[PDB]
Amino acid sequence: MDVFLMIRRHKTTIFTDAKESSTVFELKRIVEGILKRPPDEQRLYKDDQLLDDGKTLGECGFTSQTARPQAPATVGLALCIEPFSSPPELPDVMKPQ
Amino acid sequence: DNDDLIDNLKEAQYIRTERVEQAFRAIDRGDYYLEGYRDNAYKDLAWKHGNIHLSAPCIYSEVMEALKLQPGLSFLNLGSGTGYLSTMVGLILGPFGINHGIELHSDVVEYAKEKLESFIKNSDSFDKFEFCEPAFVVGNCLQIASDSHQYDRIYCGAGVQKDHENYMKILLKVGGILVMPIEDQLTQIMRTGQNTWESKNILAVSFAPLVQPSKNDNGKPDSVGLPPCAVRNLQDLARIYIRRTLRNFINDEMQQNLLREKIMKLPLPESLKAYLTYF
Amino acid sequence: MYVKLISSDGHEFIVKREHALTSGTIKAMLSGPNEVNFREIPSHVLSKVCMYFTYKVRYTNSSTEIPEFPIAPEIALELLMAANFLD
Amino acid sequence: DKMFSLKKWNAVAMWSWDVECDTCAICRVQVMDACLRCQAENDCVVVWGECNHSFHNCCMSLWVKQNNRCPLCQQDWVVQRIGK
Amino acid sequence: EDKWDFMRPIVLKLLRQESVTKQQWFDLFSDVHAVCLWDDKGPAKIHQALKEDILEFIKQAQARVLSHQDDTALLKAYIVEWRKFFTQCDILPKPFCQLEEDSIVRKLMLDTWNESIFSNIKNRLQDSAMKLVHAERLGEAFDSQLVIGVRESYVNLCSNPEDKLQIYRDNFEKAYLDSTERFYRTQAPSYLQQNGVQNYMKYADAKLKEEEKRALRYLETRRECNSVEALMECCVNALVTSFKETILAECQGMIKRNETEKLHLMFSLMDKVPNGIEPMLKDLEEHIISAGLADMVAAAETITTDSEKYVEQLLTLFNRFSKLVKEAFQDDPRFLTARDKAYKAVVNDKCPELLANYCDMLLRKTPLSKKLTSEEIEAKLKEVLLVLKYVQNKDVFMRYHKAHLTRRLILDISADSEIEENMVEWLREVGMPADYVNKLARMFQDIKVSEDLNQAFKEMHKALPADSVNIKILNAGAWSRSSEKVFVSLPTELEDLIPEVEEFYKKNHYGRKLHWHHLMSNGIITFKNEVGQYDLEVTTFQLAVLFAWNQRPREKISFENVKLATELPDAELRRTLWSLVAFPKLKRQVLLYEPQVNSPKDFTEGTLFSVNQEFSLIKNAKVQKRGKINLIGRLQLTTERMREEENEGIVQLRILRTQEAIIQIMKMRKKISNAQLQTELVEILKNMFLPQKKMIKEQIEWLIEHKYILRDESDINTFIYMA
Repeated sequence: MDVFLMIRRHKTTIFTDAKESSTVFELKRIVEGILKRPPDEQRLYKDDQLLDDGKTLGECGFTSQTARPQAPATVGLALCIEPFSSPPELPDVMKPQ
Repeated sequence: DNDDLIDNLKEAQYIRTERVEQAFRAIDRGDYYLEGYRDNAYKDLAWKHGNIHLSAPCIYSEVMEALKLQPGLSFLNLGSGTGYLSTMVGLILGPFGINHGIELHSDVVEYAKEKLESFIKNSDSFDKFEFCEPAFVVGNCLQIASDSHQYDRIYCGAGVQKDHENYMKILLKVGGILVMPIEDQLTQIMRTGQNTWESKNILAVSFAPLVQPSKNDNGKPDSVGLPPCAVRNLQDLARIYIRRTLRNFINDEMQQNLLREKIMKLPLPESLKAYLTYF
Repeated sequence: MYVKLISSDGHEFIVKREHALTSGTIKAMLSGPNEVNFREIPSHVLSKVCMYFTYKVRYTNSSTEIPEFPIAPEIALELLMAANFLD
Repeated sequence: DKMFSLKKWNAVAMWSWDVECDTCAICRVQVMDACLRCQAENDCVVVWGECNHSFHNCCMSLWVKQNNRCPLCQQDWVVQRIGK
Repeated sequence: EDKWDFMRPIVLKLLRQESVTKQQWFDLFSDVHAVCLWDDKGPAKIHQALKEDILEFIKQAQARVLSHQDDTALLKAYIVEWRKFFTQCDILPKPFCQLEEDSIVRKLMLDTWNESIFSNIKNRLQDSAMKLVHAERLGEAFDSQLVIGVRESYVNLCSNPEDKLQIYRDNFEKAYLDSTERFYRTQAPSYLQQNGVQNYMKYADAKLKEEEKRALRYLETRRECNSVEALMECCVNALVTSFKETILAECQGMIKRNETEKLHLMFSLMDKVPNGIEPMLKDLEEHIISAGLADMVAAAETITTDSEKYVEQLLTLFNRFSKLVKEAFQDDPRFLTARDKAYKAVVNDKCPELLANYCDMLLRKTPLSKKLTSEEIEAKLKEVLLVLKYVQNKDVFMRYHKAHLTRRLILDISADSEIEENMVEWLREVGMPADYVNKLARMFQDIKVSEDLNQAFKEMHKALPADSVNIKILNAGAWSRSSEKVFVSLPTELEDLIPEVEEFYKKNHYGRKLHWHHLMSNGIITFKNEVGQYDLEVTTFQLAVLFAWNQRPREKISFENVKLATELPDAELRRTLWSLVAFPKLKRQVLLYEPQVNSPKDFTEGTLFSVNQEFSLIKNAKVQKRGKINLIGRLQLTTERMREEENEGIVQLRILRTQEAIIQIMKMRKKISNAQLQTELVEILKNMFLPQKKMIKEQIEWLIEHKYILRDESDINTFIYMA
């Protein structure tokens, strides 16, 4: 089974996938292809770590378990991510909370 | 009555455990037995009539004991019959089980669907469990499609012929359990490796030997094939989580669900279906 | 070959068509006069919807085992109501 | 070079099957004369069969349907001719 | 819960193919679900409002459709409008889903379209198009599409899946059939009484082909269709059957004149009419039967002796009518059966015995065979076997055939040996039993045995010198075929030889009992006169007379004295002396007599005879000094008398063979009623002889009377066979 992964940037997110044996640069190229976005002062960061310009395999912290279909492994893409809208829902009486 | 015989079986340690205890009480004997009599399911006797060969009494007690039925595993019933035991196992396994059965006579299958609809629409225990509804196919016990995936728990609903023994061993997933009255002798089998198996006896039982296929020049042999495994859709999943939440609250408070499910801020068709499963 | 899904928060998700086209309504859209602005679907619900789709597309070939799919009670009602609108 | 004698003598004659030419088993006349089978055992018109035996067709001309035999011997007649 | 503010605008934008923004197309998905959930009576009202909207659009559509007065414009309008409507039919069931292909709104659309725009205008729609077809039959090449479109529309309106053949069948095909029938029925009179049967047939066939072409072009041939069969049937009813009674009028004229080409149209057109074929078969049969009988019946009796003309006329009739049937009717089995029945009705009227006579004229030393080679003779015999293959009385041939074969092979008067041998294969081709077929081989083997016996006698006895001795020893049936065993005195050269021959064949060949027939014997003897020497080749009786005259040519011997000398009866001596004194077409007479006679009967006992001193061979009207004269001729053959006796035999066979048929039935039918026996005889008798029942009844009675057939004691109408 491949690995479900989700990347962020501002108000646009990507679902994507790869192998454990892949490098970071492959992810950079998938992103640059899907978004047609050349690296004008933008790279790939893990939970906000530069990863320099990529082309590495030793620092893959996206092990398979953390990149599941039920749950993504998150990539941290001047950075600013707009989060979602937090659930405007309450216990609603029927759920004594 | 059902509780009388359930207590007797616990007395003879034919039930013993709590999970099997709950399953047995949930389902009333005679419900699944023919319309004319509705008396003798409560007795250890022969329940062979017409094409029906069920064994709710201590026979099925022993079988349920031999099979562990922890939640989340997969159970395959060869010779399902009227679906009595498929129903009981469904009570235990939980939503994310895989519950399939195979049978030779189509009229009995229509009967089994009638009985399931009866149970869902009239029983009291349904909304006390995360039931697993069994699915059925028609075919012979020896002609399962050749590419099946595998199954963790395998049961033979009738006498098993020695010269097909291994034909079933190949079906069992690495580590599973198989229960069968081979030569009318009840036994457990465990796949301890890729090409190794081990076995133990249980009890000397009485069963009718199965009927072997005789079709030729056709795609019957090892072709039947169990229902496809599919990943269900979101309404069923969400329904289950909501029912979990409410039952948990009610357990805390005990230290009726229908009333709670009706005050939820939902469209009326959603009230009926998404929770009530239409009563 | 990528159909974007945009919620009513101005929010965006990327999903390819073979993954996306596993519901009747999404076929119906684009089967008649990509992008898909779901007016009555907030952002946070849509994220979980996409994950369910990709999970099913992956587990269609399931062998015998079944994993569990966590849904939190804070958004469960709204997933129930936004679920039948797509299938 | 035959000139004067009967060089083209058509000596017409016929032979009838028998064991010997000294006695007659179906007649009481000379062997070289007509058969007496049609008179003593009741003219003698002799006809041949495929079995190489003589017979008389005095009545068989219309009775051969049920009398297909050779009275002059002990064998049945095999039809060869039906005309004159 | 009032979303009927944007939905009416967007629906009426969808229907008329007005531009739709994507945003609206998305929003309509959400709003309908919104209403169906938060309510209790959305499901019952969304589609009622929808029905109102569609119906308003459709009313506008009828206004526009009828706004045109021209037929082509009206058709094109209905076509385009239905076209856009159907294109959008699939475009607005997507929303409105699950309110009850199988969609609700599609069913609403098609039912409303028909109940509000079709039924009303329809009265016009299917009319104008049909008129165009009529114009096409008048030479107006109108655009076929103008009709084709209407077709494709009807089949679609049938939303019913379990029965779609409702609109197209009900409201289109009937119009085409009615218009075709009207056109052809009212156009037929232009030729029904304006030209003949041949031209009318040509016109009808051409119109049938043209309307078939139109049928495939315009009528729907989807599957069950059956469209072509009804249009073709109505066309045939209008064009062919309406004139069939007059078409059959010229059938006899065509058949009589052997106009096979004209019969092509006649047969081809009347093969389509179920009851138009029998008249032509009957005409052919009766024409053939009458044409044959009117001459053959008279010829069968007036011919008498001229078999050649009878056989040739039969062959000419057979060939002519066979050619007529082969050409006119394309060798159709029904007309071949008619030809066979007609031939049987002619050749069976009573016995073609003359056919056998013809074979004799083709197998004997006669002028017919002398001018023909063996291959030509075989080709002619092919005609005889062809004739024999038809007549029911087949066995009448064999009587005369075997009589002639016996007289040819026994008298050594055969034209050729190989042509005689070919009769074996001829009879095998005819289908006769081998018992008769192998008679030729048996006779030839007997002749070889005769030659061997003669050589054996010659090698031992050497009266007549052995070199000139030719003794015939053949089977008994070869020569002893008559009771007139007349014996005559013989010359010294033969009287001193016969005893030795008899002794040799009695002792050296035990069993073979030799028997002499002086009537059929002959020989050559040298004689001399006062004008020259000669040789006479004459029968044994003439030989005895001229031997008695040899030692006293110049003397006078009375009739009784000659009788005593030759020991001959009255008739034989009379015929011999008539052949010696008044030989037909003979320049010189062997013997002279005093009295004047008109025939042999006028000879008296006291009539004196003498040897003609001037008799000799005559060549170029000159007397020769030496030469051979043959004066046997018919003396050693037979006379019209044979035709009588043979005829009697034929009659006998007409009984015997028939009786044999009966027996052959009873040997295969151990117990059967009289009717079953008669029915079996119908097929059995065709091989040997098939007389009328007037004689079969008496023959069966004779068979039972002679204790040959058994009758049920309690049932006189059941015959039983035993053993």
